[PDB]
Parts: sequence; structure tokens; C-alpha cells
Amino acid sequence: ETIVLKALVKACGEASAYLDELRLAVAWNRVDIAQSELFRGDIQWRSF
Amino acid sequence: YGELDFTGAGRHSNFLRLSDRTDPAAVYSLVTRTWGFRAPNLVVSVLGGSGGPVLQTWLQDLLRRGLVRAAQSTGAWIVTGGLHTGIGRHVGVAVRDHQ
Repeated sequence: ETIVLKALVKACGEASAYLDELRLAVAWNRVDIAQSELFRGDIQWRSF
Repeated sequence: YGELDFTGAGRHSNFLRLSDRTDPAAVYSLVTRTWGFRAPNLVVSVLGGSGGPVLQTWLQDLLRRGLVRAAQSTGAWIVTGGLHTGIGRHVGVAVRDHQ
């Protein structure tokens, strides 16, 4: 479920309506992904 | 050029500007009496900046649930820089993580 997540960011990575990796976990309605994405994994989240 | 003091609280944090030579005591009394948090049970002052990038994971985990764990257990206010780039970034990562 994170590898599926991993492939989409490489796909969106700079044209296709920036999928942002965390906006996606909201749309899947899966909370445990959204925490570990934001708590860990080179935490460099900007404003937008 | 040590004229006066000209700031107050804001942002709900409680900041102020002062000079070097001012006071040992009238700072800490203005921590404890006015807008009093508590008297601490210790203080861990943290010093030592990175070169700019992220620290190591286990130093991050040393601050994540090794240090701030010891903060919430014992009062224990941490005295750091405050900038979002020094060690105060990485300590600020740990506080925002642990709460």
C-alpha cells in the first residue's frame, strides 16, 4: 500500500497536477499512511 | 545604545527582546511569576548545529523519544536557539513530533 503510493509519486514527479503524496493519502481515507508520511520520510513539507 | 525594551508576547508563546547585561533574575522571575509556566525540575540546554541538512536518524530519535520523553516526564524546559535552521529546527521537529 506504500509501494503503490511509491509508484504514483515517481509518476507525478513535474506536470500532472501535483499529487503531493499526502493529498493522496487523504483521498484514500487511510490515516496510518498520512501520519508516517508526515512524521517520517525526509520531513520537508512546505506551505502549499 | 542600551535604551529600553520594546516587545511582548505574540504568535500562544511569550517572547521579548533584551540586552546582554540585563538581569539573571528579572528574566526568570518574568518567566515564573508573570506568564508563569512552572519552576522546572531540570533544564536541558541543547547546543550544536548541523551543517544545514537533516541530522542522523538515531540522533533524531534521540530527540524524538529520548529527550522530549524526558521533558514531559519531568517538566524540564529545553533551552535552544529558536531559529528554524540550527539545532532548534531539529529540536523543534522533536517537540512537534512528540506532542
